[PDB]
Amino acid sequence: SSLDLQLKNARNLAGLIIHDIDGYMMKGDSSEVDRFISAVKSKNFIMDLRVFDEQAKEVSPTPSQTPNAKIQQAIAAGRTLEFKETLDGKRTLSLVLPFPNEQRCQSCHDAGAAYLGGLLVTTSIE
Amino acid sequence: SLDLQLKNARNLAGLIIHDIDGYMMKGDSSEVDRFISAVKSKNFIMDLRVFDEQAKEVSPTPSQTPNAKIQQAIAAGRTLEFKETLDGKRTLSLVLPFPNEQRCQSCHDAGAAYLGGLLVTTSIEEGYE
Ligand code: HEM
Ligand code: HEM
Repeated sequence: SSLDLQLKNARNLAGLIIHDIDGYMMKGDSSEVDRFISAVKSKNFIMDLRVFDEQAKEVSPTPSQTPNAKIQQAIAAGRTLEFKETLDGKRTLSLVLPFPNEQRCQSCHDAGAAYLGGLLVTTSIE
Repeated sequence: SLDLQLKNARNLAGLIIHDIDGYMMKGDSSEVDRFISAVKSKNFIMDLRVFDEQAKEVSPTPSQTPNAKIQQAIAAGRTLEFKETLDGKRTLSLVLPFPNEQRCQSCHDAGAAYLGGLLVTTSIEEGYE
């Protein structure tokens, strides 16, 4: 179970990476390919990653009791938001999106929720 | 292009949500913090290499020596995956051929079915510890 999950996640990661690089291949510029590879392996590929509960309050990695406005909006509107920020001197893109409350989640979650929380991920675009 | 970066970022977010969905349905909600550390670590993308139609690496380390795995992926037109212990961790390396899709054909003559290959290595140690 734990291994299958790890394997599934790994295969999806590979799918993501080739789809990502396909966009760079479309440029017909080797320079762009080299830079992408360096960027995805770097520590700034995923500079931040936080998961929030339905109340827009962070749960992982650092539990908080203060709601995150962007998450609040993403959940309320049920849409993905994105905004630029300069973090530790780097230009980045942050995405905030809600977790759809699929029927299968009802076993442990409120079946009536539209969304079960949010995710915030920040990646460098330097 | 910012739009390309955004599209890619969007799919990254999608992967993460799909990954966490897995931990949840498997009853492993408590492993999310560990998942996050792993995703931000240098072990997420442990290696990434691109090869041409002759299975020779073009980036980031140009080589004239063919990669047997890539070679088979391209010749067979299929994705190969193998477990390997690297950098002190149990990992999964996936070898994928680049299909010459319609959009690609605007430059690559449709004669070739695949244009090369990609190797990606990620840690799967979390699956054991
Ligand atoms: C694909 C359906 C599901 C989705 C989208 C989902 C989503 C979420 C989200 C976004 C959170 C809040 C943030 C976090 O704790 O990291 C959460 C918390 C939680 N989920 Fe789920 N979940 C799903 C299925 C499940 C299932 C089936 C279980 C029961 C086996 C479960 C048990 C929990 C628990 C125990 C928490 C509390 C975690 C904590 O605060 O420490 N979830 N879930
Ligand atoms: C998603 C569709 C595409 C894929 C999958 C693709 C794949 C590849 C692969 C695997 C290589 C050899 C490895 C490498 O040099 O990195 C390559 C080289 C190349 N491709 Fe593409 N390609 C695509 C679209 C395009 C387009 C649309 C153009 C023209 C605008 C193009 C122009 C080139 C050029 C010029 C090279 C030679 C190396 C260089 O970039 O200087 N490719 N392509």
